[PDB]
Amino acid sequence: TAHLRTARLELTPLDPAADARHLHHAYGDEEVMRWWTRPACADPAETERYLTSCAAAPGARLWTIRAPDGTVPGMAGLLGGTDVPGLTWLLRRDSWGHGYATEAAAAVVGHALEDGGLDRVEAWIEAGNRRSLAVAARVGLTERARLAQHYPHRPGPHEMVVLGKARAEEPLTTLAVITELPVRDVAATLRLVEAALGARTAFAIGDPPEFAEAALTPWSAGPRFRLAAVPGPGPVEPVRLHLDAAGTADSLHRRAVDAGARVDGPPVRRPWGRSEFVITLPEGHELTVSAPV
Amino acid sequence: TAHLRTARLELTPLDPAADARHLHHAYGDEEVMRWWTRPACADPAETERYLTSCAAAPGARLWTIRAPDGTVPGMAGLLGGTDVPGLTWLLRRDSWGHGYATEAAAAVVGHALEDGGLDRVEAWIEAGNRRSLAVAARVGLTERARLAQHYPHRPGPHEMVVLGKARAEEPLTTLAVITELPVRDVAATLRLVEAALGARTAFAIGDPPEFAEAALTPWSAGPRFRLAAVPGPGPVEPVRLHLDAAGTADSLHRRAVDAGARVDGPPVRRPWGRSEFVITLPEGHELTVSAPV
Ligand SMILES: CC(C)(COP(=O)(O)OP(=O)(O)OC[C@H]1O[C@@H](n2cnc3c(N)ncnc32)[C@H](O)[C@@H]1OP(=O)(O)O)[C@@H](O)C(=O)NCCC(=O)NCCS
Repeated sequence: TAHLRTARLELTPLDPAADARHLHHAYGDEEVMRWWTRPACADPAETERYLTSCAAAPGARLWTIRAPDGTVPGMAGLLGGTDVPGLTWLLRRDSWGHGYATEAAAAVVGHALEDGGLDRVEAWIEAGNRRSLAVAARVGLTERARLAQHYPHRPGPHEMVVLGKARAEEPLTTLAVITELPVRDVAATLRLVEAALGARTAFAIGDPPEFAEAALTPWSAGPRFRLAAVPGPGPVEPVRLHLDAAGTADSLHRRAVDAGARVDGPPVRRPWGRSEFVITLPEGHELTVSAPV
Repeated sequence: TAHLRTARLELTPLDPAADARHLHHAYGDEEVMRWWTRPACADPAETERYLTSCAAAPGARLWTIRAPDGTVPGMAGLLGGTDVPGLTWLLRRDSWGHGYATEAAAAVVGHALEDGGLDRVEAWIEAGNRRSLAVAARVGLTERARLAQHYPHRPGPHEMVVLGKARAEEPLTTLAVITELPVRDVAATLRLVEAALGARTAFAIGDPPEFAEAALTPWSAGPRFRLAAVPGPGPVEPVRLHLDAAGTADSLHRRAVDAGARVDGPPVRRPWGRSEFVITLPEGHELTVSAPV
């Protein structure tokens, strides 16, 4: 690995041993760890243990930010084991507002989209993380999507903004996938999902409705699916839909069971870190509802 | 209708006859209209015709912005006849950069979510509309989705961000809908979609892959579907997906047919103003791809 040199910064490959004590001023800070995936580390020891772990991750490429006067404001770099290239940075309070994150982040992205021969980079910032959302924007990242997430050291889940930047954007891209479901009684299915999944009839044609759309959110666009009346008595071949939801599985589960829908049983925490339960329509279709917790 | 008073502005219900002249400094500007739904009006006469029309919209409710120094920097307000409360605004060149739009936008927004007794407001901004997305961000509007659209007075379609603000946020909201497709050879399907639909594989469980996810975009969260391998013979009931895409159907079509996919035929203009064509997987699954044009 090489070193990143910026206007007034010197980004050098992370050295858990050498960098532990310096970077502990960030990792050890509760004010800084406030938005992180885990609680501030108890000691430079723990920070060493942690930093090592982060650096080990397949794909990881982390640098330690070296200020002009030696000082180490913090680190930046690409995350380990992510699929789609993830960014990450962090600074100690004492360096906030110096445009470091922006300068270091800028270096990492720039390097990644060139010498690192990558296609694009992504940054996951929590909804209220004002300071970090600013850096992202300043760096060239633009909101791509959003996702829920739960940090074990936290009371409840939270919002995550997927902000990214590409080498060259894809003119041809897909905006949504509205899968269809052939149901017996459209009007009846609509009422069920309205209740069980808090959906709302985006539109419907026919009297009674022969075809409709169920928006799973109150907005013009977003998660949703259509319905098609089955012209017959012959049982329908089930369709398996997976719904990424926000909130706690319980709250979702509860809503669904309270809705009088057919629930397979309490929510189960799968190995890929997601609690889920399935809702089965009378036609046989299966909808599994997954939440961070 | 009531007036809205802001820190330093006065928003009075729009008056086509009275405001026409003032507002034509915006509506008559090509600089400004590049981002509007229609070409700059030829004259105050036309602007008056236009304004009157927008004002007639069922549910419309727009205000003319009046600065302390008499002037009218532009208009702002709620759009009419849009199932989901829409926001609109525009300023004449000469007033750009004074926090006007944000001041007026915030007013319209604040009002609608209180005295206007609305549940929420939306704003559809073109992805490249920097100046406008900033205003929307400042006012409190957050990205909710994305949709393509084509303006008759333009060459090709474009992307639109649906940014929203709700009076009260919904706890249990679905984030995404990942429909599953049963295929004979997962790894074969993947190769196909990657080329025909510019997809990319997110994950593939097993070797050869028995279960996988195909992301139709390069980002962490977004439109995508999973593939499940079906063991024995027997047929598979087709699953019909609908894919809202960005770009010209032709370009989309071209790519599909070129990728050697099974295409029913060239794109087709539908009544609901959308051009589409269908790709059929060997299993029989049918995926229709529609675009604004
Ligand atoms: C979007 C548009 C209104 C521009 O708004 P703006 O004038 O850029 O945004 P404001 O009106 O909130 O002015 C903000 C700017 O004024 C500055 N400003 C000056 N005095 C200010 C004050 N007292 N308070 C707040 N901001 C002030 C800000 O610093 C900011 O400068 P910055 O651009 O570098 O951020 C204009 O480009 C336009 O009319 N576009 C076409 C119509 C359109 O955008 N439609 C969108 C679809 S709904």
